[PDB]
Amino acid sequence: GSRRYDSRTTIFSPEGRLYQVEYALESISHAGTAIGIMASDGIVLAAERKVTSTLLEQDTSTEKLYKLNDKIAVAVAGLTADAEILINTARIHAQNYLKTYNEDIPVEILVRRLSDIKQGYTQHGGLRPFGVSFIYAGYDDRYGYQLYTSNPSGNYTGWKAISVGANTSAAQTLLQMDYKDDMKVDDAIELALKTLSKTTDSSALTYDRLEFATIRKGANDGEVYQKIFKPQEIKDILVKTGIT
Amino acid sequence: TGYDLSNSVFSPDGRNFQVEYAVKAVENGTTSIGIKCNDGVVFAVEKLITSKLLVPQKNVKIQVVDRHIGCVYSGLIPDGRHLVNRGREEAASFKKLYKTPIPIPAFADRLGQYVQAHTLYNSVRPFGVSTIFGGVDKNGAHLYMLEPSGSYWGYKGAATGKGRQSAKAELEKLVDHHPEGLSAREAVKQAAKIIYLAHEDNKEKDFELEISWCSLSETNGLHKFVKGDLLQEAIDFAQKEIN
Amino acid sequence: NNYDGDTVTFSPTGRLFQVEYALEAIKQGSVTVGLRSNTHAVLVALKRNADELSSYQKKIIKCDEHMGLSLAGLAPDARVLSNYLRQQCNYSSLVFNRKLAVERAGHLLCDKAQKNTQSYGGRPYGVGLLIIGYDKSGAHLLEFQPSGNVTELYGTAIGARSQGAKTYLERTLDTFIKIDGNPDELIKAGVEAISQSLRDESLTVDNLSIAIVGKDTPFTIYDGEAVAKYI
Amino acid sequence: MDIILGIRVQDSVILASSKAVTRGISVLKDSDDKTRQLSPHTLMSFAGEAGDTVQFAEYIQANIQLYSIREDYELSPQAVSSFVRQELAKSIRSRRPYQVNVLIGGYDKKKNKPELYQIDYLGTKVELPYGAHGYSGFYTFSLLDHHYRPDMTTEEGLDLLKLCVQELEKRMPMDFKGVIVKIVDKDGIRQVDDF
Amino acid sequence: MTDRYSFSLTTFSPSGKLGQIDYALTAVKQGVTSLGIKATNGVVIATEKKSSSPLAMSETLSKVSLLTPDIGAVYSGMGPDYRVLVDKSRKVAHTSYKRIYGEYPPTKLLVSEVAKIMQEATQSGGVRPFGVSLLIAGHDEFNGFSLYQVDPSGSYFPWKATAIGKGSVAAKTFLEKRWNDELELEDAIHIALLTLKESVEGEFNGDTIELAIIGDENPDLLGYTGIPTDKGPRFRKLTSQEINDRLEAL
Amino acid sequence: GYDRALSIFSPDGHIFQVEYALEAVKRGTCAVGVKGKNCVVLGCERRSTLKLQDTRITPSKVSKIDSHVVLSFSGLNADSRILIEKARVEAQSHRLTLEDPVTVEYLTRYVAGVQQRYTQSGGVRPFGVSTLIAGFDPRDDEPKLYQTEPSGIYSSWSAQTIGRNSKTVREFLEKNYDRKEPPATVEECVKLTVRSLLEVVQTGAKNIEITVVKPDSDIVALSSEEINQYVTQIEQEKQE
Amino acid sequence: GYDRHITIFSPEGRLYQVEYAFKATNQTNINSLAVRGKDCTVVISQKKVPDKLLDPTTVSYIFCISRTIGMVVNGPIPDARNAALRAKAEAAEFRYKYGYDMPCDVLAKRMANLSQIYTQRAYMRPLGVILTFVSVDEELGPSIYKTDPAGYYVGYKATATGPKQQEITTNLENHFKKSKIDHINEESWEKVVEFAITHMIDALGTEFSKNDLEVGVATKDKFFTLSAENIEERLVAIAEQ
Amino acid sequence: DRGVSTFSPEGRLFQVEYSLEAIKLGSTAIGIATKEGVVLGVEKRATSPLLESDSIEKIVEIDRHIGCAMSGLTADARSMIEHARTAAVTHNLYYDEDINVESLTQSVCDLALRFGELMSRPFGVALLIAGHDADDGYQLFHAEPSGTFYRYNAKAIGSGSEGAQAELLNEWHSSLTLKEAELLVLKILKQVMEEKLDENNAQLSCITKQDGFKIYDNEKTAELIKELKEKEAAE
Amino acid sequence: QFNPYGDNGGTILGIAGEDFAVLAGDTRNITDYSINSRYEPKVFDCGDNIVMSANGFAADGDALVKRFKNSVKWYHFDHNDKKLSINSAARNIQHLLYGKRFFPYYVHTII
Ligand SMILES: [Cl-]
Ligand SMILES: [Mg+2]
Repeated sequence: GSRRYDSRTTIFSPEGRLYQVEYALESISHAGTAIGIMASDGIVLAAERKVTSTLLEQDTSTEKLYKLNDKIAVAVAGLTADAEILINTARIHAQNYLKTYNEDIPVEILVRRLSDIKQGYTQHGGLRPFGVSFIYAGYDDRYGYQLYTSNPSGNYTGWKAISVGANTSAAQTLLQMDYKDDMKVDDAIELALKTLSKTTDSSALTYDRLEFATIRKGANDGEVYQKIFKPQEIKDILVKTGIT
Repeated sequence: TGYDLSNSVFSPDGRNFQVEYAVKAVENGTTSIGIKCNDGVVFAVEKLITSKLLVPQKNVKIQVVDRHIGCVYSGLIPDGRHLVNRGREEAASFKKLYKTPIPIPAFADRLGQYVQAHTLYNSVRPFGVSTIFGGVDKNGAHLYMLEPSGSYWGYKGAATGKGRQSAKAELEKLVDHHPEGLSAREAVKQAAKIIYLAHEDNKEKDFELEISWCSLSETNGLHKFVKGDLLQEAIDFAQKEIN
Repeated sequence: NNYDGDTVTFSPTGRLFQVEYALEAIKQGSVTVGLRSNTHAVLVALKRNADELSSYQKKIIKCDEHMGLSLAGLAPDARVLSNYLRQQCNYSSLVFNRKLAVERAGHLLCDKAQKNTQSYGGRPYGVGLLIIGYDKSGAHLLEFQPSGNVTELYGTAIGARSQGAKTYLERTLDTFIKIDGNPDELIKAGVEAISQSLRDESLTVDNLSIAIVGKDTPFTIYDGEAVAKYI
Repeated sequence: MDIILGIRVQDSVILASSKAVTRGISVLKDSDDKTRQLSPHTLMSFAGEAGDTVQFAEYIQANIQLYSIREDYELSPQAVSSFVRQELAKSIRSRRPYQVNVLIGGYDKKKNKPELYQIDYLGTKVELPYGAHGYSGFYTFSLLDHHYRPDMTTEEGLDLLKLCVQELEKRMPMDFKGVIVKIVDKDGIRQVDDF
Repeated sequence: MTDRYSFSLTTFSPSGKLGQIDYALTAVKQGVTSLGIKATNGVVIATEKKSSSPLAMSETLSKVSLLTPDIGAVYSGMGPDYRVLVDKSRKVAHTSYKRIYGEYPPTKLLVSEVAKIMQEATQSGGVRPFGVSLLIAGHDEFNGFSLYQVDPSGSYFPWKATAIGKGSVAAKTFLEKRWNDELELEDAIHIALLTLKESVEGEFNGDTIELAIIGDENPDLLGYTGIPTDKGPRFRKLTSQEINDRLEAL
Repeated sequence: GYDRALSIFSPDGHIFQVEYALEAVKRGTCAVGVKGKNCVVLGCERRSTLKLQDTRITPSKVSKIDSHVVLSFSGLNADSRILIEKARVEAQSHRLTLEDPVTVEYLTRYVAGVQQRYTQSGGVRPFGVSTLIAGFDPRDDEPKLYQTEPSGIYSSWSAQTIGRNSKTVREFLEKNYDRKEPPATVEECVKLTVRSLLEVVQTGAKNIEITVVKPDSDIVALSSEEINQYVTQIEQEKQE
Repeated sequence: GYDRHITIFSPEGRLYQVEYAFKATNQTNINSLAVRGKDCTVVISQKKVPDKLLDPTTVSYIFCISRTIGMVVNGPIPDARNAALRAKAEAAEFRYKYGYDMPCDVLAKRMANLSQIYTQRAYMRPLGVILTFVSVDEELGPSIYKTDPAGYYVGYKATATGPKQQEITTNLENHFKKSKIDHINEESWEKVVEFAITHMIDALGTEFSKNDLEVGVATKDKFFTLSAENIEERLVAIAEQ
Repeated sequence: DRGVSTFSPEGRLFQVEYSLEAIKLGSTAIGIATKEGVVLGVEKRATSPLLESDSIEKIVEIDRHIGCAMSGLTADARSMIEHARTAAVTHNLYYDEDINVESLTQSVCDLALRFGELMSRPFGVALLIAGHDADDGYQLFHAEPSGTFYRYNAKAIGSGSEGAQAELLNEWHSSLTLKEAELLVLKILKQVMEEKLDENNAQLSCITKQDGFKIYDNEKTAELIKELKEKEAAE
Repeated sequence: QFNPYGDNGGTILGIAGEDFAVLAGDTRNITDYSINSRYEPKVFDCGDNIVMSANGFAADGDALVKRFKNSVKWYHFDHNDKKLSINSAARNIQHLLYGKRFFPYYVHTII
């Protein structure tokens, strides 16, 4: 019968590893680098677009950075199509929580549920896992500003600063060097860009090959604002830090 | 390669090797025939007497569908029974909805589509039988032969099993020598002869003859078994011809 | 070789190897004999034990007051099939107030075994059965094989070294068929038949298993001291 | 079941609930506690159809306790009330709806404010300074309209509550065998033993 | 019986590649060239009509398809896969949008729904990926004109102009030289015909070329009058005659 | 539905998928459980290749199943969440029907049953997780410590360890733990647990987690400085 | 190499099972041809009855799908009949649901979509057949639409199918180059059938008796097949010219 | 790979035969049937000295008149015991009587072959089911994952089974007392066990008509161990 | 509206002795004021020395007896031809009756 053609996606290796999860991570390591940095007064999300063409429409484009609700955003690394499936699920889960409790969903709860979905694809169903790694950047009134990451294994962890995708080894070393706890948002913006500028496989880092976003309490009095940077705004912030 | 390991897989020729392998099982089985006649059809089959311990006349192989259709087959006997069980369900639902008994061509396609369906998936095995069947309906007499692939045609005479070539040759002579037609009672006698002649290809064990028939005049359009005096008369006719 | 992975696959010569391997399980099983006259039908079964401390595996099963079988091969498969026969015999009684014909019993077993040989996932039954019974057309004996093939016989035997008993019955055919109105003599012929399949071992009191059905005799099984008469 | 009251004061929420359990012409019990603790700072009283009341209360209790263990965090009274309302809102269009009315009294530790929610079996939620279910309201609401002040103490709230029970004991047809009173505040939930 | 293939036929290889998606893209590479160019006041999509036989009527086979009155689609790769995608794309525009909001979906969202369908064929049980890349041109009130590409993986990207299929590499280079942000629709049609002549080998006329635009509203193509807000479809398929007129002043 | 029998017997009588799940446990960070006279202590390793972590929000290694029972683990982290969730739900369900919190033996038996079900169910792989379940039964002062593993077998332990280099720390506990006289106090039990982890860990900084469970739902997690004091005390006594 | 057993992509972007289904098409060794007149659409096919024991009346590869639509198949008869039965059911359901007779081209698309599904879904194999649908459509007039195992379909001015299809194709191509039109400029269907047989004789280079051919004719409001004597009458007309 | 319910060329189910190998790796379990009762005894086999041996539950009650001992992948036995207990209690509910030991065993063995592509694989554990009923008296059954069960006068399963079975062959007779049977299980267990036999690493149990199924205490077993050593030294 | 029940009348009587037991019943079957049969037995030998009657609505009574007779048959198959005790039969019948608690057998049963 059909047994002949089954890849058996949800099994262990003799070493005790999940083949498909390991290979999905190998896929993600070729995707454009995404960096998250958490400051005391906000969070920065920076991401490098995958080898851009000059005729690509840049302003009306969304590849790396997505909005989950008003308080939470994600940076993507891997298959975009796979990520969008998970993003719409996450968006729905957030609205279910709000409908049930009349309160915005705590960041970790959203992250756990999305990570639990990925876990399921590694243990049962016989389907391939989602070839996606997220950086979650969000705020709630319990823990304040929070950075998380999840990967195809369904395992998630919290971070002060973190990178996913390509050159994470080199990127993580640079972040570990210059990061400190009393850091401000504007400093974190500069660190994020400087790190990408050194770890990039491109010749020079330009505005058209970047997506950028901040989550500050920079609105008026005790409330959070999400800023998905426009092309011209990335151009200005790149000049202001002296990269171009 | 490996194209022959799974059912429903096309080979580079455009062939389904699993179906061709099922045909080999049919070729291995005992001989069975079908003869179309003036106003009906006649069926006959070779029953190998494996042992003295087999009860004569009590291992019946020819099967009836509805009250007007006869079915006989060569190959895997259980597979044939499964096909007839389906045939009986198909014929029952036709009569249920449309009142009239199922026509033979209509019935032929019902089996055809069912057998063909068992060549579409790797989760099922093709049928290991060629089935000779037919009967009498509103449009007269019809004889059919169905194969593992789902392929079937109408026939003047039909044969399958280990002695199919011997039987086919003998059938072709009847078609040539009787262009105007063969009678029902004649066809019963000829059927006996052809089974006896086809037994030469399976002559280690001696055998038991079994005949059935549908005829508008002789059996009133219904399927019946040939027994008693009419059976012995046909056996004697066959015995006289081999010598 | 490459065509014995499952039952859904034919070999290049048109063979079903999984069905043939199931047939092989019967040959490993202990011998059992069946024979009938015109008035009665008898089952004789050599039971097998694990060792001297163990009991002897029961070979004969009752299906109705007028029908029952003996098994050879996988016993759990015989339990599944005998249970199905019990239900079918019972359906015939409750719905139609009619004792199930022994011939129809065979037809039903054939069709049940067949479905397992044409579908992916499942497997063939790994047991052979000898069904005896007395119905409206007198005494009957059937031989079931898990290929689906069912055969009505005067006498037969299945299991290891069954060829010895089968040859004896083939010689004795004319004698035992006319043992009418005499249960003990028909059993004696069956006990003598199964004896032709014995090697090194002989028939003891907790080794032999006999069953009988007939004109004025319900299907009843004899074990223990009740079979001491026939040794 | 029958009488359940609630009063929100300056620093606490007070719930009064009748002790009688009647079936037919017999008072089967006169010491029944018609409430469940959902979390350390959230209490729910209930009244309605026999069986349904306790089954529903305990079902909600289990769910809130499960949440507490999972997140290692207490849900706000507002959040619990919204969860309860949705469960009743589902129920009303079910094959057999829960016929249970509830009051949810809780102290929000983040806001440092007491909160009282009244929810009927249809899933109709309202936040109130004082609340009641059943025929009780027909006496107590007008009484509290007159005597209630928003800046009252817990002791003043208990005297205000005594005034309600006295009126109910005077004008209600049925003997409800007094009430069990419980206070919800910053320090949690405690029962007044002498009322 | 029954679909026993409940497991993924597309899986990650040790190198991290998704084989079937890569192979699907290879099938797209073999396919005939198609392209799309975005202008200031419109969008153009075009492709060659590769005829299987001269006896075959190439008019009956439509490579450029209307999805909504303001959205059109063209492809490169396997035609049958494209045909069913158009059927599913048209239906999803109604079920998941128009029947809810009483209006047609914007280009980006319809594209998103098509991408979802193609992604599921990459992960669901017992199926292979679609062997096509789509170019979807469209207009909507709040986003204006837009052009999108959709790949077998389910990934989609917005383009100012692009090409896919056989001679896409050369065609994209040609478009980079000619494209500017001040192009009028007629100029974009002119460039589309120039770009396509490079990839086409045999006959080059209105009968072998299929070309459609997303431009101004067409009241004459609406089919009725009386409702002022309803002004007609922006999608228009250029006729065989209309193409030949522009090939003279080429 | 996906039906494939992934966990199956091999010619030598082994279920490789269950045995390979044990390898995943062997890869996981070390976890240790030691029970004293009036308490149980759960110690856990945290690998130090991860700096720039946020320990406030990062999932803790020891999880509360109820107010009186805790669960630590070694192996796949994502898998452990599924077992913990199920256990937490069953804990509340038991309170609802029996009107009494679960015993530690019952909760262990449930979790072990779930793990077993995944070793002979179609379409699923076994949990790559072994657990240490500890606590005190309702109205009982006798300490309880149980272990589970992917196969589904479970048992009670005076002291036990699981995870990477667990055979080294088990060797330590086997000679250092006296059955006749278990750690009489909380301090003694915590020290023995920290000592055992110091055989394997590396540094006693932010690598060791300690959780102490006492009778009547008295559970508390130790902070960095509190644990560091044990590390400082043990090293000074060692230099002798 | 299991990518050649089921319908998934090979490294070079090919579906080998679909390609091998195309080769099953010619397993019967029969050639078919279809042309359009002014008022009609004619389809002809070779009829080969090798066995003497066969009932020749039951040997047919032309099917009456609906009253208006006819279908000829190139491929094995089991798959041919499978496709025919489904097409009949689809045409009937269409009429019931939408209140008018299913057009030839719409049925072709529907059957092509079904064929496409078999190329994408693994458990279903492709049918090893090429379906040629013919009718006189009430909107589009004389119509020929053809389907294959790949799920491809297109309309035709005329067409041919089988082992010697290419010889027949070019023969027809050269005629339409000469006539300068899309169809057979002829009034009666009888002479359009005569054209079809004549040009098949020229292309294949063989002569035909009455039992060597099989003819289907589509006119307005009915499709019908010709008997042996109807063909014989037609063969006599060709010979006497 | 290959089907789960596949036959070998010798006519045996691969998976069933492989599960029998798993049972051979399991700890020893012995049962002896007498006219005064049926005795069940097992090797506990603790993997480490820190493991509290009294938590090793390899002898188990099904009903008051039926007991059970196991050997092999013991985790697999939990659902078998659960089914047995339910079957026993359910029969009592439907028929107001104790259920026959044979009928109970048959019900358990029906689960055995309910695997394929139902559960994914056979059970990897063998059971010794001992009990008493009014009809057939004291009985001992050996239930395998093949779905087959044999009644035994005495039986050993596990790693030391073939050596212990040969010993039981010589020692068993139809006039054994309960006390004699208790010592005989201890004697044979001590012979096949790796580590030295004592009250902590071995467990005894019995089922009698009068008192029903009882697992022995570590104090009671210890005295039987001491009584056994003295009797062997006495000649 | 369709009424699924009817009253077939009749009456039955059971008495127990020291070493015996009787179960009697009249042989008349009726509907309304008509007689259907003057001899239609409703006390049956069900095997294992158990006699049984289900009086009231005959269709339900015959169905129940039929089911219990069948229950006795399967008790033998499943439990090695063991004799069904009168107390065990009673409990089995309770489950037959209660299985239709929400669409009852309109009968008074005596064994
Ligand atoms: Cl369709
Ligand atoms: Mg209200």
